[PDB]
This record gives sequence, structure tokens and C-alpha cells, in this order.
Amino acid sequence: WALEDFEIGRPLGKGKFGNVYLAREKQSKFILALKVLFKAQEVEIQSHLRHPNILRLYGYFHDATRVYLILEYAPLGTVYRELQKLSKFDEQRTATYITELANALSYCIKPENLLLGSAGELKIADTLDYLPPEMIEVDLWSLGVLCYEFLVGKPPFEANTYQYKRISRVEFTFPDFVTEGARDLISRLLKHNPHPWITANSS
Ligand SMILES: CC(C)CCNC(=O)Cn1cc(-c2ccc3c(-c4nc5ccccc5[nH]4)n[nH]c3c2)cn1
Repeated sequence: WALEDFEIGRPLGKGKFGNVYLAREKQSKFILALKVLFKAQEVEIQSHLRHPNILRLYGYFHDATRVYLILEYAPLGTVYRELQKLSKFDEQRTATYITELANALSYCIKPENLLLGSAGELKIADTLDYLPPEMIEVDLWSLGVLCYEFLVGKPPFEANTYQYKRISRVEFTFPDFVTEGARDLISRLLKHNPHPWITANSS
């Protein structure tokens, strides 16, 4: 593989995905993504690591100065930016994201590192808000924080400053529209000490 085999379009992710580019394999015309790194400053496992809710790494290559990561392109963007569109997601929507995500974590986390496929299906790529108390003093806690933020439009522990305490003491509450099925799953996940609503609502 070489840089010259690819057409480059626009940067895709301006926010520390700011080095991944819309790209296109020259011969087949297939649309792809290209992440570019300067060597001056892993890749082998993610290659034969295939799953529908995980972005493919298709390969890597380098030259005298840089390293290039050939990645699947997710046409519909980040889950993050959909959340900013719709302000919050309906139950049907969040529930299918969650099982998609549990499926991803099973085979193996933030709305901005989450991408959307051709059919709107979620795929994983790769401060405080999504971190468990243990980890600040885990991917199930994260799932809990994500399920809340999908139904609600903000993460459950949002405060003005970083001064931590809300998370460590699990102080969070629900607006009323959030059903007990939703509440139960979330409250089970957001336990300080490290499903019917998920079926029913999903695919
Ligand atoms: C060694 C290995 C672990 C590296 C593989 N991971 C990375 O290179 C980090 N990374 C960036 C991405 C990334 C970021 C954004 C996109 C996108 C994408 N599509 C978009 C469509 C509209 C708006 C934004 C979009 N971003 N597609 N694929 C992506 C892939 C995925 N992984």
C-alpha cells in the first residue's frame, strides 16, 4: 500500500479526529478513511478483528516521515452530532444503540468516538463525564452513562467544575419522561460497586 494509491478529500473530524481524511482507493473507486501520523510522533490486532459494530482497520503503511491508517468510512457521521441534532433520542433508538454497543464490547466510549454506518448502525472507534468512580478515585458504567445521555441529552453527572464528587457519590436524578425500565437498566449500570427494556424497545 502507498499514499499514491488514494484520493484525499476533506478532513472528517476536526476534534482530535482532525487527522482523518475522506479518502478513496484509486483503482476500485471505493470511499475509505485515512488517518495520518508523523512517525517522529495496536495496528496488527485490529486488522483481523472483524465485527459489524466495530470500524474495520483495513491496513497500514508508511514512508520516510509518516504513518497512514486505512479505515472504514462511516457515512452518517458521529452519534455525537446526531445527539446535537435531535437534542435527545427516543427509546427505540437508544435501546438499539445499546445492544449494538454491548455486542461490540462482548466481542472485545463517548458519543464523539461513536460512528454511524450506512443503515444508521453504531460502530466503535478507538475527561470525567464517562469515567467510573473506581477509575477516578468500567465499560458497563460507560454504557450506563451513554444510555442516560441518549435518553436525556446530557450526561448524568454534569456539574460546573471538575471538582468529581457527583460521580464518586453517584448523585444523579431522572427527568420525568424516563421510564422505570430505562431507570432500572441505568441505575443497575451506575452502581458504585463494579434486559426487558432493551428487548421490547430495540431493532
Ligand atoms: C492502530 C489503530 C488502533 C488505529 C485505528 N483508529 C484510529 O485511527 C482512530 N480513529 C479515527 C477514526 C475515525 C474518525 C472518524 C471517522 C469517520 C467519519 N465519517 C464521517 C462522516 C461525516 C462526519 C464525520 C465523519 N467521520 N469515518 N470513519 C472514521 C474513523 C477511527 N479511528
